[PDB]
Amino acid sequence: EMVRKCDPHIGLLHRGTEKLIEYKTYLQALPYFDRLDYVSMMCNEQAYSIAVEKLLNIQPPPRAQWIRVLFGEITRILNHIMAVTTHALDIGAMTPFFWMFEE
Amino acid sequence: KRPTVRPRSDVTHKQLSAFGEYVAEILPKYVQQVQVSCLDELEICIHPDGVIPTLTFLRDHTNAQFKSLADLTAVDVPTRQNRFEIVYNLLSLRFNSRIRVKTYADELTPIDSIVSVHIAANWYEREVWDMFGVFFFNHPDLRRILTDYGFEGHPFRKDFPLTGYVELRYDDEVKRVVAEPVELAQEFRKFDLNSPWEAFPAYRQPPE
Amino acid sequence: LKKTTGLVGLAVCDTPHERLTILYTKTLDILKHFPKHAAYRKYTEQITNEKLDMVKAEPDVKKLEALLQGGEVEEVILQAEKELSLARKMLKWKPWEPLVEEPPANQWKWPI
Amino acid sequence: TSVKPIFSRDLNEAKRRVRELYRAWYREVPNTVHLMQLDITVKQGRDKVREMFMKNAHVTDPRVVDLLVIKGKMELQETIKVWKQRTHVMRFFHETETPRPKDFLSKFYMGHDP
Amino acid sequence: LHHAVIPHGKGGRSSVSGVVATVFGATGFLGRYVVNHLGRMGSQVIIPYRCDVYDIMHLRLMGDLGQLTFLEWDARDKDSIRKAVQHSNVVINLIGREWETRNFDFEDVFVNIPRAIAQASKEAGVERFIHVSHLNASMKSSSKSLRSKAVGEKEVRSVFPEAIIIRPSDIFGREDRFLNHFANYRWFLAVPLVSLGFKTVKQPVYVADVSKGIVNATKDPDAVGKTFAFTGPNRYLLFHLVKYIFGMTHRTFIPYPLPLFVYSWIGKLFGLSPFEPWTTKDKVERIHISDVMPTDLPGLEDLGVQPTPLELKSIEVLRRHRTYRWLSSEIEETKPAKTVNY
Amino acid sequence: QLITVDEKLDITTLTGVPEEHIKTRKVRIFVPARNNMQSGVNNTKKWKMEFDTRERWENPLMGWASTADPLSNMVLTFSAKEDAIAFAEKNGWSYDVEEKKVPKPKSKSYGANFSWNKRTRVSTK
Amino acid sequence: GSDRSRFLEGKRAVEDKNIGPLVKTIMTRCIQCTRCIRFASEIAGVDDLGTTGRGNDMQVGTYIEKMFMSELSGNVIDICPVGALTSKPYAFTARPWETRKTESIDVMDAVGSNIVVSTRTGEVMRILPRMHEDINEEWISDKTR
Amino acid sequence: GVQVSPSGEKITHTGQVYDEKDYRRVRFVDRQKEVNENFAIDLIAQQPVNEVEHRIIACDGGGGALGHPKVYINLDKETKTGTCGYCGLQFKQHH
Amino acid sequence: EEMLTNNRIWRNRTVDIGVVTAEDALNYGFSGVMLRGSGIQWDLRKTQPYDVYDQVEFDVPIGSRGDCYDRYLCRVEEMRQSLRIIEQCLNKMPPGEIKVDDAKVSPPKRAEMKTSMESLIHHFKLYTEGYQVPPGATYTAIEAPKGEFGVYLVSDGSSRPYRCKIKAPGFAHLAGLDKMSKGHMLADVVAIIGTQDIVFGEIDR
Amino acid sequence: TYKYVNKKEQESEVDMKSATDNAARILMWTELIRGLGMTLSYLFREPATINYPFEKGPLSPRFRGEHALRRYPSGEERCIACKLCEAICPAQAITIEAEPRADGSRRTTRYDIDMTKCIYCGFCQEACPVDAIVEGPNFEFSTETHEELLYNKEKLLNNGDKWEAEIAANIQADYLYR
Amino acid sequence: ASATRVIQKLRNWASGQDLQAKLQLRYQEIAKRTQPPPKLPVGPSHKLSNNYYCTRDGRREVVPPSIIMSSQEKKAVTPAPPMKRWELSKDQPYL
Ligand SMILES: NC(=O)C1=CN([C@@H]2O[C@H](COP(=O)(O)OP(=O)(O)OC[C@H]3O[C@@H](n4cnc5c(N)ncnc54)[C@H](OP(=O)(O)O)[C@@H]3O)[C@@H](O)[C@H]2O)C=CC1
Ligand SMILES: CCCCCCCCCCCCO[C@@H]1O[C@H](CO)[C@@H](O[C@H]2O[C@H](CO)[C@@H](O)[C@H](O)[C@H]2O)[C@H](O)[C@H]1O
Ligand code: SF4
Ligand code: SF4
Ligand code: SF4
Ligand code: NA
Ligand SMILES: [Zn+2]
Repeated sequence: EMVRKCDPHIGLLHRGTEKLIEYKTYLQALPYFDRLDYVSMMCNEQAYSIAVEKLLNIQPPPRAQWIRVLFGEITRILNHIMAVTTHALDIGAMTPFFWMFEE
Repeated sequence: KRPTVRPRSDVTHKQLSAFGEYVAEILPKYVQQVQVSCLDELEICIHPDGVIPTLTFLRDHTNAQFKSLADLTAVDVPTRQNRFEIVYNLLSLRFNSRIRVKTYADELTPIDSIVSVHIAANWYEREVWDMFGVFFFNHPDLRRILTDYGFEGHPFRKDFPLTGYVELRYDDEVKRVVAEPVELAQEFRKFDLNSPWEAFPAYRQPPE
Repeated sequence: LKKTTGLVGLAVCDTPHERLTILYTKTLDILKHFPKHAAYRKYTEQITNEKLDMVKAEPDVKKLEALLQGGEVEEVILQAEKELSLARKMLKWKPWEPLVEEPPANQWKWPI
Repeated sequence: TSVKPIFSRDLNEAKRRVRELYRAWYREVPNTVHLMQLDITVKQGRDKVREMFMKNAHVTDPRVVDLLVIKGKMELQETIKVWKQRTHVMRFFHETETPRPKDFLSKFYMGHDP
Repeated sequence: LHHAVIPHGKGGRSSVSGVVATVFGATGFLGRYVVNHLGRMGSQVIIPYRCDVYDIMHLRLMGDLGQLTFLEWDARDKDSIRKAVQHSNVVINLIGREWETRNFDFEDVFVNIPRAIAQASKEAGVERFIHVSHLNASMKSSSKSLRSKAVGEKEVRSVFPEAIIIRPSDIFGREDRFLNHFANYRWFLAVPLVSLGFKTVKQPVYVADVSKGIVNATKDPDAVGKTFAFTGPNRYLLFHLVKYIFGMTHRTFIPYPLPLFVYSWIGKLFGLSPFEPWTTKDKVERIHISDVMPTDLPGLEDLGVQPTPLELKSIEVLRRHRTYRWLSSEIEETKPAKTVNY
Repeated sequence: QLITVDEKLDITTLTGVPEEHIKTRKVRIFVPARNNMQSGVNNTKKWKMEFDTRERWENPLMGWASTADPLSNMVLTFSAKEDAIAFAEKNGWSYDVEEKKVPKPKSKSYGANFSWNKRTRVSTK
Repeated sequence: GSDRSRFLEGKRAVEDKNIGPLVKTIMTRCIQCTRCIRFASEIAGVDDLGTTGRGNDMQVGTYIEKMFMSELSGNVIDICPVGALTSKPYAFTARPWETRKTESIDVMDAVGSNIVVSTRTGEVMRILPRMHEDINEEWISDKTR
Repeated sequence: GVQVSPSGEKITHTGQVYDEKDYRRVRFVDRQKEVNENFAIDLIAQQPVNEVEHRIIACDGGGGALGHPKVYINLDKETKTGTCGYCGLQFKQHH
Repeated sequence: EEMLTNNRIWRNRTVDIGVVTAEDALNYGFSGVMLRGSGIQWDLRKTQPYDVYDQVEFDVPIGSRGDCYDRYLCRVEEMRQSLRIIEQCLNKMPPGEIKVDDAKVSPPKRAEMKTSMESLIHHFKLYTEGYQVPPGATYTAIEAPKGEFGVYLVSDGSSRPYRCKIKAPGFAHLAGLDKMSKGHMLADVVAIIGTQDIVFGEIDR
Repeated sequence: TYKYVNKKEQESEVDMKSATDNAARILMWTELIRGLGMTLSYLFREPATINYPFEKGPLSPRFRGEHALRRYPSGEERCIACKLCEAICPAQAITIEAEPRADGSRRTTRYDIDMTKCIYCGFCQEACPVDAIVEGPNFEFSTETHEELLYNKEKLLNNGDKWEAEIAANIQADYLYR
Repeated sequence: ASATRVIQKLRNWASGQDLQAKLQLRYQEIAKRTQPPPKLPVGPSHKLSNNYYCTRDGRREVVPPSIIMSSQEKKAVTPAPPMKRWELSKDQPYL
């Protein structure tokens, strides 16, 4: 049961998102970023939003930056619950998963 | 002060110009162009022979220390003879800066592999080979990474069709998943969106 | 003295001052084989001499680490070893030469 | 007309790598057929190997033959390590695909395509 | 042609083939191959079914969206037969049983139901009627099922004079009751063969060829009114066939003779089974009725199909009858059977 | 070190494209014509490469437009007529080039609308 | 232009004219550019379109009820820069971004006018002129269109 | 309204209906043709013409921001009504 | 935490497991907790701040052994530090508009779309052609919950992107799975996969 | 600012008082008993479960669910075949055809949403200038065949009439945020 | 909330926490599910004057990148000033 080599074969969920993005506008392409790290949705949208804003040379207004940091940190708590409890679920501790998925 | 236009800064653009001249003086054998965008991002465009030396100096030099390979990727521009632009995005934690190093390739001109410089690149170079068919010399394990086994073609090349050439279904006669030429009940509808009026006078090209 | 460096796998160096004096001097010697016109030599000698002076100037490890501005003095020793490694490779690469080959006319023109 | 070589310096030095790849593919058919429990014969498998090597019989640029050899080694490896499956190996045999007639009249009766 | 049936595309699933077939019996062994061939080329297929929906699930993935239409029917009710053949330009009859039940005997399945379908197809205005029968169908036949098939052919051609009649020999495939029937004799230690199997000749045909020629008859102009003989390319004595099968499964072959009347009496016991009989008297008879020689009847090759040898495709049927020790044995390890030109 | 390859570049065997769509396809190298409903000329600068139209038919279920052509929506963009030809050449597509149609220079003159004795005297503003 | 409106008043509305079965007029969209008037006068030689009224009430048209029938009349649809003059046969059927443009030739006559054929989902939508200086310039006959 | 064809199939408000011999009628066997029975053309014709005094009248469809973009209709052509291009309401001038 | 942090069966399954040294963390392309688990002091919210992250106060948890247990403690302590940030956002939330007051990029309000001719036009172009982005390229990265999440975006001047490369933090983490699993049992590979925080939507794309 | 999660080596001395505490921790499994306590406390908490389908999870008026075509209060269709929902649809899920009606109106003869291409992004709801296409609040419309999820115009108008009472009130509760 | 005071003591002690103060379930402290209408504010460019677009247009301020070097004693520099070492948290340096 000792591991000598690990050979991850990925690509079983390659869907050509980067090629599909090329046939979309900068708004039509936004929902693809929700489905990348599909546990960290609004954080992905922000990464895409900041890129286009840099290229557009525009600035989001003061309140929307606080909304984006507010939901940016809700998503982190979302992402860390999934990471921590599903990690504990693999190790064999299944109860914490049910406590935090209510949250 | 304009509440809609992005704050411009000043010092960072001056700093990255100084370092861009720095890099060009030291590696004159490889550097072909140095530019800094209005976003304030430094770009070094090198001859492909210079890849390994250029990323080695930028990694190990004391006034650089770009030790993280943020990512490596290619862009396909068919109008160019060397249609593949290879892009390295590097990160310096010591100086809290970023730098982009670009070289080029064609279909039959492989690049050297930087796996000896950044282990991070191992899978990134597999992805360039898979998606664009850019071979890398001295890669420890160059093989497809993202496409299906026995997939023919390089689907991120601009001339590769969006839906590809083959599709899969289960065939109960032979009792397995088979590949067949692609036919779509509904074709992907191409939209002509470009406006016929020029939006950016600053990027207008001479009509020569 | 330090209990730990705070980086996993970076071992505390008991005698950083001597260790750094070695590495910089080893680096200044290998630099003497470059052409006098090579920018890598001119610049890397400023950096090494700047950092060699500070070692001779500050006997205290904690006060030295603030002068060098490179993190724990174990990181600085590591970075000095990386620098000396590069000076060997640069000598064979000979990057000071003229440009190997210019790109086609519109290699870097964007947008097309 | 001068260009960097990949591996071979001209077509003859590249055919050496081709025959060496054909040898390896030839030695591996009896295993692929045995391990993957394919429903073909070795002779039928080996013929298919030969058919794929002759699909690229017109290539002459040495750099191109380098990249066909490079790909063929990748294909050989995907099969020896059983990263491919029955479905993947059996795709070479196009068993479910009716083949389009190559005569004008049959094409003319069948649709607008040339 | 009506504008909605002109064939477009390139004969893929999303194409239009111009065929709108109601296949009666698509839920059986040959049915899934007929629907798949029709479905893969882009044909509308109407599938009347009497079974549970669970039993027609494997057919759902045989056509693009919309190309398969499942209908409930009861063979006793005429009005349901009209409901299905109403919109077709071809009707294919594959109804059949290898045994008799309480509610349907060989006359019902092989005579009345085919005539009911053909009678409704003629009234509905269907261009083609493809009816499957048997190679050894004949009124002077020992087998009770094989006489009814002979009657059924004639009923069908009385009410649909231009019906196309397909006569396959024994069909062998993954779900057949032919090679899987003999491979299953191993459960009884020995293989009872009437006259030791040396008087019976068989010319079995692969199911995909039968189905591929049935579909080719849905579009061949020179098929209306003909009778076809679909047969394999090789004739074998039953003994050599049954011996070859056990060679393909690597089981121990211990053949012994058994007089037809003792063999016929055993088949009656297994026919008492309330479920699907393992064998029957009629199935034992048919196994030993020898294939007729092919004399003046167009065959598979006249419908553009090249018969597949029993050697290419046996291992896909028989590998599951092996033990672990022989699962991986390749086709070549088995000596091929011996053919006979009579 | 360089080698001599005395043959034109062909990469067809590396692109993984079925034989069907290399030998029977004709590409059209051209500059798009200005859309005549608008006056802008910004879509008339670059060269395009498009493939010959293939059959579309109506889906039986919904009436959508079905296709068996994988290259129907392929549109490459190039800066020069020569770059587009080279790309088609190294790919084996038979090409067909059309020369750029520029608007010929015209003589305008507001003062011509009031000519003392020429037919260019307009009768209304 | 700008991205805002600071116009807080009521808008004008002009009654439409019926000038034949080919060209639909919705003149509230007219920007009084007089391209139609100049085209008709100097390309078709049909001095029947003009401007009546004056000031903000000025309206293009024919005053009386005349049909703008001419073998070249359909070209006002192209040169009208807005939706004031649009094609009745084509009306409401497609949007520009949808359509695929195939650059073809016209065979209704022997002049061989260069045209563009818009198609959408395998169907012909409208014929448009393609510019060719030495043949049809930027016009086509109504039969072609 | 929901006319019925000679074949017995209901005709949708867009006038579509499979022919007699169209095989595609088989999809409705043991099922039904989804048809919307409130023909908007028939419903809009039932509304009365609103009479107004001025010669130019603005329609936004009602509900303000819950309607359609606000447009104006001329009412001079005193022989036909003015029709809203969005909602289809009709207007006519009082005198 | 009462169930995991001090539990001896949790510590045994996670302590000394998947140890990654700092210098190998950097050379493998790791980021986020895979960096800060090994002692490296890096957090893009701190070092290259975006939005209003340079106005909210919070601490970055650092590890000392770079194994599965330290990463677990860093993630648990980050959830507490996100709570620290959320409290500040709720009190410092300001009034104002929500999309940039520039209707050639961000569509106008529906009320204006149905009243102003400039607003309707801009609505029509934004929801059909979209806005044009000036030609150029950018590499934007954020401290996503898994680590540096980067977009390399190429604009050709039109309303559609030319190139869009996504830098998935989990892509390089998965490539370090082989390295982190030297001398471990199959039941540890299960733990090492979990500690890297793997979602394959980003890795594969 | 940074903090240490797993640093504590400010080593103290093992008193006999403290060593006996470490041993009782190890021998008596005290921290493992604390974990048993936490799951015991949860046993006597009220479960978070709701009694579906008799109880439903909360939703907001913005909820993006099944599509529908709306009308004006007079019964006229709102959709004017502008095709903006079609130009924005990220999934190319909407197909539209139009022509002049019998009364001359601009109206669609076709309007399809392939609900298996749709990503339920709600972008069509934003693009529509007359609130014709909306995503209603229905989410319980799973079918037994793929073909039933290809909605044509009749089906979508029927959903509009079915759900209008509830759609209209959700727009009334939310249009001021738009 | 409905739990008897005996079970509250039992589960407070078993957990070692005061659960009653911080319940996982939600009761009345949630917001009302029907709120009054909003009245959202406009932006800084909703002025009627002194608001020409060309003076607040960001997309048009972008320029092509500066070309520092191309094919068309000096002190050494770093890409930026060295990063400052982070300070240890005063709130809780050692969790
Ligand atoms: N070896 C062979 O397979 C050969 C077959 N044939 C003929 O080919 C045809 C099909 O062969 P095969 O596929 O093996 O037959 P199956 O045993 O597969 O049964 C075929 C179909 O008959 C249907 N069926 C039987 N009785 C009735 C009934 N009373 N009412 C309605 N449907 C009924 C079954 O439906 P359900 O499953 O719901 O009963 C089944 O779908 C038959 O005519 C058979 O005689 C000819 C020569 C050889
Ligand atoms: C004196 C004793 C003499 C020995 C007995 C004589 C031999 C009689 C038995 C022969 C073998 C019976 O073996 C039986 O074969 C039949 C024929 O396919 C199979 O019959 C059935 O199998 C599976 C079951 O779902 C179906 O897919 C198949 O279509 C159906 O026919 C049985 O699964 C098998 O059990
Ligand atoms: S061309 Fe059109 S916009 Fe110009 S004046 Fe004529 S009708 Fe009005
Ligand atoms: S919700 Fe999004 S994907 Fe679905 S129809 Fe509307 S725009 Fe298209
Ligand atoms: S639903 Fe709305 S956006 Fe779509 S075509 Fe109709 S009016 Fe236009
Ligand atoms: Na016009
Ligand atoms: Zn209106």
